[PDB]
Amino acid sequence: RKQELVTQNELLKQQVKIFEEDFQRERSDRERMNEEKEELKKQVEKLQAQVTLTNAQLKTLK
Amino acid sequence: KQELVTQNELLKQQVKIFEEDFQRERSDRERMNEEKEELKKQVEKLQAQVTLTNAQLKTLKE
Amino acid sequence: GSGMQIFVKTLTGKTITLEVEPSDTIENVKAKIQDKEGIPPDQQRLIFAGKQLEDGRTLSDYNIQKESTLHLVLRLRGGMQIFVKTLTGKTITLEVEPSDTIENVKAKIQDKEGIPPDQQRLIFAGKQLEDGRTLSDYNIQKESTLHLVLRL
Repeated sequence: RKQELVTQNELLKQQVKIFEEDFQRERSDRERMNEEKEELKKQVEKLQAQVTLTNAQLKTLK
Repeated sequence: KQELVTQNELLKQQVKIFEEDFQRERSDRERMNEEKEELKKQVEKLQAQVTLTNAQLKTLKE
Repeated sequence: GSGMQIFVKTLTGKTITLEVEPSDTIENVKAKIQDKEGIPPDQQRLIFAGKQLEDGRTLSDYNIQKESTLHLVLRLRGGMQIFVKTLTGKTITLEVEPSDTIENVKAKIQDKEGIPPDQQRLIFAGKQLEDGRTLSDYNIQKESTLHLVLRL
């Protein structure tokens, strides 16, 4: 059990690499989703300013 | 070998930890999505609302 | 015939053989694996003689001869993931690819959540998803959201 332990080693080094790759891809996905959510917040403001802009335009009818 | 046994469970230890850190960001996206859906609803009511108040600005101006 | 047998073993010791050719590209051999043990090519890297193999390369390119053992490492994820919200309030996360039938989706919701596909109904954009069509068919791509409703 030593060429075994070596052959198992070499492949086990290869796995740690893969799971790093996939962890960092998952990270970059969440960060992308985070900025996606951050710009839907932007839209909410865009569409809130518009309404009270419209609401202040029509309210002045006294 | 003894070096290899210590070497290999260290690598298995990394594999496991990276697998867990994968789920970290994975379930993090799951919360991010529900956060984005909660906001996609929130955009649409305003999207209609701006037209609601625009259709009662032009008519209201006459 | 230029055919030849080949072994490709997992990291756990679950070993599998395939009938392949020197002609075959590496992506082809990955496609062949998916066919026997449903394992998408975006979830597998192949190693021979301590070298990662490029998808679009032959066995001749890497000089793999008759009955050469090759090493298969599994990935934690693939290219494409989609979300599924239930009515009780939870989102699960699925590892998918565009060419999966709606059947294949419910199959791995049964694996994740334990609800038989017989009782699962899936909705995207207000439409009831028919079993034999793909994700491509409904224009379902990455990070999209489906809704899960049980009936019958």
